[PDB]
Amino acid sequence: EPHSLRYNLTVLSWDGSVQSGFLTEVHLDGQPFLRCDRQKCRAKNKTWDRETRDLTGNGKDLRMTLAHIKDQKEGLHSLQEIRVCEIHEDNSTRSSQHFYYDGELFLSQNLETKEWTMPQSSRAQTLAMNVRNFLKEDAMKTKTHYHAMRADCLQELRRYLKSGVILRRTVPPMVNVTRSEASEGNITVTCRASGFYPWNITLSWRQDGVSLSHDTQQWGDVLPDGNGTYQTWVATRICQGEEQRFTCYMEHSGNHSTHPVPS
Amino acid sequence: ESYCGPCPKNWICYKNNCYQFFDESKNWYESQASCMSQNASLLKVYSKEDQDLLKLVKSYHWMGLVHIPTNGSWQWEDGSILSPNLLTIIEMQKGDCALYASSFKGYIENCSTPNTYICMQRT
Amino acid sequence: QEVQIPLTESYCGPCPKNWICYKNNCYQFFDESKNWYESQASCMSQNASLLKVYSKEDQDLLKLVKSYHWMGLVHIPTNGSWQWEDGSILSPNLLTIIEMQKGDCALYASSFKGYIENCSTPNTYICMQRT
Repeated sequence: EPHSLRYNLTVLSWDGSVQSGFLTEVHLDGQPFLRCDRQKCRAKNKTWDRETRDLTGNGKDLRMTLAHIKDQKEGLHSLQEIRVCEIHEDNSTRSSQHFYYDGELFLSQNLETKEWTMPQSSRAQTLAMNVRNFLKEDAMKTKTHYHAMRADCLQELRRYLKSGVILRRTVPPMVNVTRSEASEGNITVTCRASGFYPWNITLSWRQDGVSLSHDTQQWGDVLPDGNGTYQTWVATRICQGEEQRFTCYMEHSGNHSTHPVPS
Repeated sequence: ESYCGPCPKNWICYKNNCYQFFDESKNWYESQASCMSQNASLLKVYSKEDQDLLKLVKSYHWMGLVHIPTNGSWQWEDGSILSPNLLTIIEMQKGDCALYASSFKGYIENCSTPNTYICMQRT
Repeated sequence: QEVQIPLTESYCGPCPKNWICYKNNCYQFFDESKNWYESQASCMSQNASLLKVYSKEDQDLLKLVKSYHWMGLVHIPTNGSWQWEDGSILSPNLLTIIEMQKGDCALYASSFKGYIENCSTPNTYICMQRT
């Protein structure tokens, strides 16, 4: 997985009237990490210094953006700016800016390439025009504003990383094999893996060291097991006295382990 | 002139007008009071030429512009009518006060909404 | 001493015609985009120099400046550190420097930020003179 930093800023209108409030949800390596509103910023402590200033900037600037949309359709409307940056395993960066209206995308900018893009869709295109016109002409944004947006985001990500809030801690699974009892001289064997992070795991019964097809096997979903860990299971039906012919195989984070049936 | 018209010490001087910016968020009423408390008043825009560096102001700020509702139009605190062509007025929030925003915009806000403000005193 | 009355009003020290004066510094912003070198020349053409930030207190109006502008900050590879035109070291806590492009010049941006840019990229600039 790469490192994610994401900001989710949100403003509201009631019959064309932009409300004083706004709300930014900051996600660090995909986990909720900050919630700021106009007032102040709250983790899930005055190290929330620079973010109170920055994100109130965007909030104000985004109330102004919503005031230039001419939907007028009565009642409650949302507008959203979502900035995302990633640092990849390979040291190359990813970065984008998205606007949602009533929770639907209508404008993106890739910040690596600086290429805007819109849905083909009558409303989607008029919206995009409203906001791209406000960005070029009224707000008077230089190409350099988008380079900064890109750089601001990544230095922030690198700063959080450095601080040591992000732990890429592997939690290896607990494994257990079990058996369902004699019906017509047959047994179900169950392999269970639990309390494991990250999410990605391989788990498969084998007969004489060869994987069974996905079809002759029965599968748990990967469910949450608490604290940010997961659990799953795989199962197969076999004949009584073919037990030590079968083993459960598992890869998690370069740990390739094998558990036979309790005979 | 090498010297900028007489201003408070620790205030910004541009073409003999004096300015200060306040980070302490206040509703319009409290803001006007604050400005007058300092022998000033909320920003009045009278000239794109003499106030051209208002183009370089980030974000939005209380400004001395009000909507007398039976007047059906905008004027400054002192009673001066707004020059046409000076400001672009945008409906942001339902209210009878306006926020200054850069490239000579006025965004309409509720007067009871706390916000940063700019004081000016004319030479 | 604290009150603002017409008696306590001073004139703002000697500044070029039609410049900003704040706490005995003069400032002007130039919309005519130039590379850093041409910008430096322009400021010195006016017996001035590109913006130096020396104090959050005395230059607090820099907090309200929209967009990005050339300032007199340059790199030194042997020291791996930044300094001003006048050879002055950058005060360690004053600016947050962000690595935006490969270059040996920085753009001033609001909230006392410095964004690193290629010196050959045309950009708006701020001249400053000490009164």
